[PDB]
Amino acid sequence: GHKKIEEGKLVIWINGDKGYNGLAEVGKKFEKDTGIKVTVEHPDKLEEKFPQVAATGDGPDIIFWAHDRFGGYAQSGLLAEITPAAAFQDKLYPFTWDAVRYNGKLIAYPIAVEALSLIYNKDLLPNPPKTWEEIPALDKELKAKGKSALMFNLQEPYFTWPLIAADGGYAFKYAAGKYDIKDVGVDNAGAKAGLTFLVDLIKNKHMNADTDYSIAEAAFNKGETAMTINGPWAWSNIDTSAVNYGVTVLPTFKGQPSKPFVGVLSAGINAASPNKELAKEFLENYLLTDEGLEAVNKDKPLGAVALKSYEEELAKDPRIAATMENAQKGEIMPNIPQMSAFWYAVRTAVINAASGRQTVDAALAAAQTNAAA
Ligand SMILES: OC[C@H]1O[C@H](O[C@H]2[C@H](O)[C@@H](O)[C@@H](O)O[C@@H]2CO)[C@H](O)[C@@H](O)[C@@H]1O
Ligand SMILES: [Cu+2]
Repeated sequence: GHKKIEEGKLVIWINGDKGYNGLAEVGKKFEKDTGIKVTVEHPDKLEEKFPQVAATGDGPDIIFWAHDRFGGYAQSGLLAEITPAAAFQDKLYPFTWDAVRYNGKLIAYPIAVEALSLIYNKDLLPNPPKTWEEIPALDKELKAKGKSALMFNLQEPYFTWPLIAADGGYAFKYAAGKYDIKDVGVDNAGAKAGLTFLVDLIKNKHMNADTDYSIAEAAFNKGETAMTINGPWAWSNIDTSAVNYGVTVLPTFKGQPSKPFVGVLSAGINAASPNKELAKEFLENYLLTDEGLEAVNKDKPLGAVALKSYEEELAKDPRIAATMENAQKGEIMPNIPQMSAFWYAVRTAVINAASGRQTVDAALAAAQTNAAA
């Protein structure tokens, strides 16, 4: 890594929860056809490392993340403008392009639409609950049989946001077709109700504040818990397990739907890459094809891909129908540079409230001020 970005090869960064072995296979096909070697890496804290190394002219040729970080990368000067032809643009849904547009420029290729769904064990729970409010009662009932109702990652605000946003929580107000960076909705009554409900689930021992991705995945996949909250990428490991699972609508809170933040998995080209044409060729002609997306989706499901041709095939899968039904109830993440600060603030708020180190009201009051920074 001592020679900066090397000309005549492609280095790709993608998060470890994604289908990197699939993407590697698309890499191999590219190498066979072009002679250009493609390396797929999955470094820890990818989304934090990229801006550090990209600024010095290092790091990958291509970076994969949800669109929410890309505005920051672009504002920081780390992303090449992408120049897809109208012919190519027509192959992907316009709303996916909308997610990767910053100051009227396209700054990434959209790949797939992700939203959290309720995942339930059909053998333990033939009828999943429609409301958050009925989960304590269900937990009391399952705890008698040595089970629990619900376990999900409490360490990442992505997973708790849906409950927080349900009764009127929001990140940045979309007003007059723009995001108001002065109008943050993390310390409003809805957000407070939402987080208070979550902290109560913990106080009444229906959930544990320390529960992370691994613990929740293990618990559900061993059939110790009736329900989890997760994204398409998680289905592969549940398939391999004994569990007969359904993916369905998230529970309502105070009779309003859970509002998951919708992410578009996106591929940006490092502004310092000397391999931009090769990156464009790889993403347009190899990855964003039925065969390309199929290779990745076979490893770990992408959700609802941006490519119309392949989306029409996958749309018939009720898991993806449920993904899109959840997506339609939530709102697409902003890509504005402030999202990084917002996420850091909400992360701290939820951990501090869940651990009991701070009150919900104080935790969220602090987050609100910190988000505008
Ligand atoms: O939790 C804050 C985190 O939320 C999102 O990250 C998700 C990501 O979108 C999913 O595709 C998957 O990788 O899991 C992540 C949750 O750990 C935001 O995109 C990210 O910026 C933010 O830090
Ligand atoms: Cu080196």
